[PDB]
This record gives sequence, structure tokens and C-alpha cells, in this order.
Amino acid sequence: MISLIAALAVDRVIGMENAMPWNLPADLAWFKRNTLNKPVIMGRHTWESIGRPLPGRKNIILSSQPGTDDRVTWVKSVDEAIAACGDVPEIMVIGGGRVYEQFLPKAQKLYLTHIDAEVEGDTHFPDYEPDDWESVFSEFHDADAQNSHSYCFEILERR
Ligand SMILES: NC(=O)c1ccc[n+]([C@@H]2O[C@H](COP(=O)([O-])OP(=O)(O)OC[C@H]3O[C@@H](n4cnc5c(N)ncnc54)[C@H](OP(=O)(O)O)[C@@H]3O)[C@@H](O)[C@H]2O)c1
Ligand SMILES: Nc1nc(=O)c2nc(CNc3ccc(C(=O)N[C@@H](CCC(=O)O)C(=O)O)cc3)cnc2[nH]1
Ligand SMILES: [Mn+2]
Ligand SMILES: [Mn+2]
Ligand SMILES: [Mn+2]
Repeated sequence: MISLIAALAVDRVIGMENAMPWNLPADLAWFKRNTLNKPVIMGRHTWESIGRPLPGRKNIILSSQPGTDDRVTWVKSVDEAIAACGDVPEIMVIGGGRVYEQFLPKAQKLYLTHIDAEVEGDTHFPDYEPDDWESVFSEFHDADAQNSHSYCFEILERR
């Protein structure tokens, strides 16, 4: 099973200038809980944005060019990325935009955080047909002293 996890601001913005400009600790905690002990697939730009291996997870990086760090696994195509995960119950795809586009048709589940923030960005989450997806979990949170925007965690499953 392939799942995508992402945090989206208004208008499906996911990034700007290879960064995420907001800071929502509660959402990073949700990201860690849902990815720990699973393989994570990311594109090269997202690898450079994170800047280090994510502990407790098999880190698989898509790039057309040879890898430059043996702490992670480098692959050259979608099919190779999936194969490098082995026989696990759930593969997590952690972006970015180009990678989400390629894995969306293959995904059975989306873990989405909707953030009530207006962000200029240059990267968007793919348009997804709403009729294909059933919302199985949602949880709304108001802003607090640690999280400066309201946010909604949602899990969707392909019908
Ligand atoms: N809000 C969120 O949830 C979230 C999550 C993740 C990322 N982001 C943001 O998203 C942005 C990065 O997204 P992005 O769309 O620019 O880049 P990306 O999807 O992270 O990476 C694209 C790169 O991945 C490689 N790639 C992708 N598909 C491939 C394939 N089929 N075969 C081989 N290599 C492949 C290529 O690397 P080469 O050029 O080396 O071939 C390509 O240039 C940043 O702003 C980041 O902060 C946000
Ligand atoms: N919901 C969601 N939020 C995100 O921030 C997110 N980020 C990415 C890609 N970028 C990043 C950037 C930083 C870390 C990070 O530092 N993670 C730590 C945080 C643990 C914690 O804060 O409790 C980790 O161990 O996962 C992960 C992914 C992909 N999907 C996402 N999905
Ligand atoms: Mn092939
Ligand atoms: Mn197998
Ligand atoms: Mn806001």
C-alpha cells in the first residue's frame, strides 16, 4: 500500500523557494508518528530541504543522477523506489510536488494537514479528484501558543 503525507496551506501551497515557511510543531509531531518505522520516499529537492536523514525510517531518494550520501538509498525511477521498500504494509511518500504527482495514481491513502495560512508559494500539491476519496478521519485544532495557525488533520482513503 502506498500513502502520501503532506501539509497544505491555502490553495494547496506546499512550499516556497525549497522551504516550508511556517512552523507548526503539532503537525511535525503528526508527521513523525505516521511515518516512524516505515520507508519514506522523497524527491531530491525535498531531501535537500530536510538536510539530513530522518531517523527511524528507511530514507529513499529519487534522483536521475548518482547519489552523494550513503546514509540513504538512491533510486532512479518510481518502480525502483517501490521495489527498494521491500514487502512492507505501508510505504510513505513525503513529496515534493513532482513526486506527489507521480505517486498519486498509485496511492490508496492520503494523510493531509490543512493549514489555515495564506502562503505565497511556488509548489503545489496535485489537484486530486474529490469523488475518488472518502474522508475516514478528521480532527480540527485551533491555534495555540505553540502553533500559530489553525489546522485540520485528515485521512482519506481511495473509494
Ligand atoms: N508541505 C509539505 O508537505 C511538503 C512536503 C514535501 C516537500 N515540500 C516542499 O516541496 C518543495 C520541493 O518539491 P519539488 O516539486 O520542487 O521537488 P521534489 O518533488 O522534492 O524533487 C524533484 C526531484 O526529484 C527527482 N525525481 C522526481 N521524480 C523522479 C523520477 N521519476 N525519477 C528520477 N528522479 C526523479 C528529480 O531529481 P534530479 O533533478 O536529481 O533528477 C527531481 O528534480 C520544497 O519547497 C519543499 O519544502 C513540502
Ligand atoms: N503533515 C506534514 N507536515 C510536514 O511538515 C511534512 N513535511 C514533509 C517534508 N519535510 C520535512 C521537514 C522536516 C521534518 C522533520 O524535522 N521531522 C521530524 C520532526 C519530529 C517532531 O517534530 O516531533 C521527524 O523526526 O519526523 C520532516 C519532514 C513531508 N510531509 C509532511 N507532512
Ligand atoms: Mn522502468
Ligand atoms: Mn515483494
Ligand atoms: Mn492563519
